[PDB]
Amino acid sequence: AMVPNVVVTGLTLVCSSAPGPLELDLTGDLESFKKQSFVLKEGVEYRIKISFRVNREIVSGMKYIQHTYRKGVKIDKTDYMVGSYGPRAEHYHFLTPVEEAPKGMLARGSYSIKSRFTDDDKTDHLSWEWNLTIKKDW
Repeated sequence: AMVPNVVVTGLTLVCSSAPGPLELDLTGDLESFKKQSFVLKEGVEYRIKISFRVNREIVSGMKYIQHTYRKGVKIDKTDYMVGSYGPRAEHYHFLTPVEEAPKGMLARGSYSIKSRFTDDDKTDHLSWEWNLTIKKDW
């Protein structure tokens, strides 16, 4: 015990051509992700899937935010409106629109992402950091 009202449980990169799963278990030690990375082949299409649970009461204005950094320098910020969710037994899944990984030699390499899941009360449901490595091939 106990069970919070909102629990963010997973991040998944959904990519048909990836040879293996690309998932972060957000119920564990989030610090471990900083020394790990997901590899994506340059230019491939993918979505980001955020999995979460609502256990007791409605939460309005859920929002997913990603800040992308390159060698510690912020290069992009994207906010995604997730919406209002009530409680249920099954996990909820939020999928971002389809995006393409960067492509071309100058754009390959390592990127870090600072992710935040929040709501209209500005609740820090979860904050975590993870890495993407863009390569010529899988």
